[PDB]
Amino acid sequence: KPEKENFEMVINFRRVIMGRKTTRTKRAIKYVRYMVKRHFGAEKVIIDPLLAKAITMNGRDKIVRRVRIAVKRIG
Amino acid sequence: RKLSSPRRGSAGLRPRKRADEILPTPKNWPLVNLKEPKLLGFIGYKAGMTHVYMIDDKPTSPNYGKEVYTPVTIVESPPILGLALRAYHIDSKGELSVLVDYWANFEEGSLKYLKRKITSLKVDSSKMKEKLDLIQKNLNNITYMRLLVSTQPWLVPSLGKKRPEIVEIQIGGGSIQDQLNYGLSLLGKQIPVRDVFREGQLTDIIGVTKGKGFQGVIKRYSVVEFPRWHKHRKGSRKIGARGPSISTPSYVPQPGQLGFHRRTEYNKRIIKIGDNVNEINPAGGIVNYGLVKNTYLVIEGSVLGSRKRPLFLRYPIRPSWSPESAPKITYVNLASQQG
Amino acid sequence: MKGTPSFGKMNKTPTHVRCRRCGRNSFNARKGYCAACGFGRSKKIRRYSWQNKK
Amino acid sequence: MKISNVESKYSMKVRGQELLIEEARNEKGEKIIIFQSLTSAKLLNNEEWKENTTDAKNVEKREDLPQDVRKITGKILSLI
RNA sequence: GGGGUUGAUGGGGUGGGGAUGUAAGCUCCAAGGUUGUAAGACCGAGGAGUUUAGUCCGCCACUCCCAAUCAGGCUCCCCC
RNA sequence: GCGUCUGAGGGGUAACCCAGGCUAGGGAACUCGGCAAAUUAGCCCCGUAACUUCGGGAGAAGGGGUGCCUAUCGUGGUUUAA
RNA sequence: GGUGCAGAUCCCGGCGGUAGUAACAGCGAAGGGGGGUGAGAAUCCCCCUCGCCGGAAGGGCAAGGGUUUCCCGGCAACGUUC
RNA sequence: AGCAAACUAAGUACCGUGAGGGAAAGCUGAAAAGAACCCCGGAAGGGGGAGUGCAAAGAGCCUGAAACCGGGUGGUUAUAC
Repeated sequence: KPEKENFEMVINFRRVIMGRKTTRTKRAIKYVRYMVKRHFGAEKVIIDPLLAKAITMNGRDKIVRRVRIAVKRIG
Repeated sequence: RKLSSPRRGSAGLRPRKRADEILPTPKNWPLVNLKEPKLLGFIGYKAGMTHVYMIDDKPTSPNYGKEVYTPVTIVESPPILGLALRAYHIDSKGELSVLVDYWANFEEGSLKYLKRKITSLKVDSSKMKEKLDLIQKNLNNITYMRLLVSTQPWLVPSLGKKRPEIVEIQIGGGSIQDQLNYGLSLLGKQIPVRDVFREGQLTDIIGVTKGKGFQGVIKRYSVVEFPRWHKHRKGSRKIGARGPSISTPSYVPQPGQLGFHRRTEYNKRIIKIGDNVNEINPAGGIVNYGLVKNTYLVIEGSVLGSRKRPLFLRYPIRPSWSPESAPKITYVNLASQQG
Repeated sequence: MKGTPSFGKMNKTPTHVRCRRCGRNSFNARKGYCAACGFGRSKKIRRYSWQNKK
Repeated sequence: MKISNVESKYSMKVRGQELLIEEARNEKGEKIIIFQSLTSAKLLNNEEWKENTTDAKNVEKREDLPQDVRKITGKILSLI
């Protein structure tokens, strides 16, 4: 049985930046789906807007280098 | 009217293609030069570089007997673990193929490091006896005698790898019978660079240069930007014509891969073989490499290739001058490569 | 300009409109005449020896 | 570092939007805030999940929030 | 080219070494002024301490906390 | 009012092209040609040649000040208003 | 006897290759998350947020088109994708 | 081809501000007997199976060539026209 954790994880938005300015914010949240499956076996990723919102207090091209996340990954 | 101009780009190295084995190999060897059995090169790694202060040793130097400043490259020298002995002879058709090999790690070497990359021998038929005396039977009719050795990068955390390379080195010395016995001893043990080298020697470099990806002709062969107006008109980064006619669209600058090549280097004289890591380690961890924690080779000038590449070394093929040992130093830069 | 814009100004009224006689939108208001139905200066119907190729 | 257990949960009503707040400490024991504002979310296979809210207490005035919680909310509450 | 639980490959964390140039708030001073009987408290562009700070670092080491799994394919049994 | 000037997603993003930004040092040697590109530029005050059709030339030329704040003061308008 | 064809840069109809190639960039817009509908959703709908325009992409008015207006139901093409 | 015109409208759609120019397009068998009915898909004279009928080339319906492309039959290839 998968560990139904109430876990908190720290992400590093290193790889996403340094490439195309015009794409970051989308790749940002798309990157979010990457580790979440990898570190939690996620079948489908449901993100509240706010925890997604803070990545873009910026619109297009400015993004915080890291952020904290909490997951109630139900079945 | 068709002024003089050297042919630009370098026609000497066509074709320009990328090597097929990350660790190259020499194709010749400098003569033994009237001496006793020992090896003629070494393996290592490109860790980093700095600048050093020394008294000039060149007796004919214009800077003789003074402190001058010179960039210097560091080469961590992990111990080498030999594998086997290879027999080369004038075979049928008068060629120099491998007569036979001589492997032995069942007597010593319970190391799975080799196993990571080769599913090597089992103890079932470790009967090299009939192989070894074959050399003895084929004694006096042998020409060359190399050596199978492997690197031990697992003793270097800087390179995060655990399956090693096994490569070759030809050994010259006194009589042939001596050389085989000399090699026979070296099997199954560990060998420092000091077992082959000493300070103040010359050394040769064959390796793989810093890769760069597909390149532009401007960069590949240093072709010239068209003057002024083309910085505004129709295109700038290309050659105009591509030959007088289809009569050999020739060796002319055309795009392609640059870097990661098998290349050459001449006239490299070592500086120091130290053993205190604190004497050489710069500030804050050497850039992109880590913290050297084995014996290291202090080589001046520039050494081709990217950081974290194995490098195979060699005695001078056409040495310019015979060097004496120990060009003593006066300063080592521990300052951060950053900043 | 001689190219497309020459076609630009072409939204105004047709210089030939529905003449009441021949059902052809070919009444030149500007000339006070139809060049198709002949109404305007001929009592007779406009007809020619060369309505077609012979 | 893993979250051990939850102790704090309030309810706040901002810009015509529901809002929950969660507080808990990890096994390293550092107190870190948890923002979560949605009650419905499509289950995979294949239903709807209702976020439970029975035990949450209702906050209606700003300073009623714990002081440390309040003094960090400013950088975020602007862009709800 | 590496790594893949027999692990330091990438994130986290801690230190290491760097770039900018000293975070907010607090206090003190402030060219004058606002008051206020006075006492006092109030505004103020700014200076100082609070502080080689705070933010950040496609660099390094230590640390198994998280992640290298599940899965699919192709194929050899020639030799006894 | 719009996310319809109506195709989109991946990526450490090679060359190259078109749009740009910036380049030490020399500063027209490039070049048919300083083409391009650059430099100046708002405003107030001071100050302004030869020549001439006496009207200009003439923002000729050139020089100086320009922020923020704490105060002020003057002038004028305006409200039934010398 | 309109009479036997390979062409006449023949005519007409069908289909080749270059080939799933060019293009679907360039004139300063840009979306993201959650939910709904429906077989099918980057493209449609609901919510929130965000960016852009903002002497015009806003507002009101012609000649012209002639139902291009609105309601209801649909998607084979028609829409540069769906 | 036969006058442009044999067809749901032909001087018709349409190209032109205009005098004007000017198209394309036939065949289900005799009788629709147009596949009831059962399974897939949402649907499509779509699939499958059954049925009508001498015959289904059954709506895109007489016969049905090549240029074409696909499956297969028979040979046959990476030292070479």
